[PDB]
Amino acid sequence: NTSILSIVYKKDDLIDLSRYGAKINIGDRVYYDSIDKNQIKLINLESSTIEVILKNAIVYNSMYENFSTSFWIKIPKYFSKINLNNEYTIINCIENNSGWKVSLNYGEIIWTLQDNKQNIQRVVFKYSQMVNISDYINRWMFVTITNNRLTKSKIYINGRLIDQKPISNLGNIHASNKIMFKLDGCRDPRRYIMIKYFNLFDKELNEKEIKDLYDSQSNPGILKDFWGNYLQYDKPYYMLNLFDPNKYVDVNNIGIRGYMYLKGPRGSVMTTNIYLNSTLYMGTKFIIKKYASGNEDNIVRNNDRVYINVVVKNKEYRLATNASQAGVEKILSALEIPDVGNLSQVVVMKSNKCKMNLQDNNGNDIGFVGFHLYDNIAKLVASNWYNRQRTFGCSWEFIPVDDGWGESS
Ligand SMILES: CC(=O)N[C@H]1[C@H](O[C@@H]2[C@H](O)[C@@H](O)[C@H](O[C@H]3[C@H](O)[C@@H](O)[C@H](O)O[C@@H]3CO)O[C@@H]2CO)O[C@H](CO)[C@H](O)[C@@H]1O[C@@H]1O[C@H](CO)[C@H](O)[C@H](O[C@]2(C(=O)O)C[C@H](O)[C@@H](NC(C)=O)[C@H]([C@H](O)[C@H](O)CO)O2)[C@H]1O
Repeated sequence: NTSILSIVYKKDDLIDLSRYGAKINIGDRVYYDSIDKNQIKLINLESSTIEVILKNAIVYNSMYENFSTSFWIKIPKYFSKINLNNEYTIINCIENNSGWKVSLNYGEIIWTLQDNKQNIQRVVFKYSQMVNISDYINRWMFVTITNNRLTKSKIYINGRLIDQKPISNLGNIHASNKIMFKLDGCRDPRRYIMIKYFNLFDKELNEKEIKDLYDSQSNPGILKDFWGNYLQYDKPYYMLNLFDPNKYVDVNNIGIRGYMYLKGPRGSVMTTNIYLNSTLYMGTKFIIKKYASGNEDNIVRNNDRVYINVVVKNKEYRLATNASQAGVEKILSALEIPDVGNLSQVVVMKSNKCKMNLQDNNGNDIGFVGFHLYDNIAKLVASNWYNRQRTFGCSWEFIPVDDGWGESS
């Protein structure tokens, strides 16, 4: 552990777990998420600040010493022309025109190094808002920036190297003893970010260190929604099939003689010059219902035994099948909840992206929920074929409505 700053939530506050015990000053307008307290929200106000004061012994002052930062960030969709050409600082460690900072702009994360003769290098991660389905817009990203003073500054996103710039021509970098987390210079009063697990390291992290940090901070026994938030019970979700992302779930008819299937194409949402995406708030909603989960919270965990409700014309039905139908593929139906009887409905949730393993009432696997083409109709099925087998039809995302995406529901 070469971490010299590691910030985490404790008791309505933030603490440094490092042996260097940074002082952390939090403003009056900083917010912790209700479900995951480590998710910090900063808004576009002067009091929405976190100031981290490093011990003098670890302040960065060197031409030669290698160093890295890591953090998680969730950046809501840019929906206004005032967001074009508005670079704003979010993480400042600049003192007397030397140091480092993280800034944002439309579709960008920017790393800046500035030496004590005001030579700069910027490394920029650009993501497009003109894409069908974005890996990045309003989705948690794991950011890692590494700096080797002889070679390159590198940006990783979700543990993968995205780009790099040579930095060997920079001289002495003397950063601040203060790290200010604050939206600085943002003209849009509605901009916010969410951030967690800010770390500093006194080396250039290697690819394995970065992959292990990614995995270790990911809460791997908790299932995630599309946005990367914790998956929850009693929260309506629009479904995305990762094999066929340009389709959405629909119900042909309710009852044991009906079926669910993937219908295409998705519509689009756009604002000229700002974004052009596939519509996410489409199709049959799924609601994850408590079965074997405990009373302690609404978080869906790996191996939780659940029921799945499906919403059809503002009424809830139960996802179920008759496992005794001929063939490995068990066509799924939307049943009246009272009328399920002895039909298979228990689902084991698995966290890989989200999988749903349908069970019979004896505790035996019926198989992962996916789809099967019956001529041109992609019917939802449970099939032990999936279980026996990178991207299959049994891989799903759950998309709840979110403030940061802004499409009409
Ligand atoms: C290709 C296929 O049909 N796979 C079936 C599998 O079929 C067996 C053989 O492999 C077939 O070649 C053979 O076809 C016969 C026809 O039935 C007959 O009418 C024709 O005239 O002659 C052929 C005889 O050679 O049939 C045999 C057995 O009958 O059988 C298994 C179960 O044993 C599955 O049904 C399998 O289809 C797969 O089913 C799963 C769910 O169980 C799933 O739907 C798979 O579909 C995806 C996926 O969800 O991951 C999604 C895509 O639709 C699919 N691509 C296609 C079909 O274009 C992909 C890929 O197939 C690949 O698996 C991953 O990319 O998978 C589905 O393939």
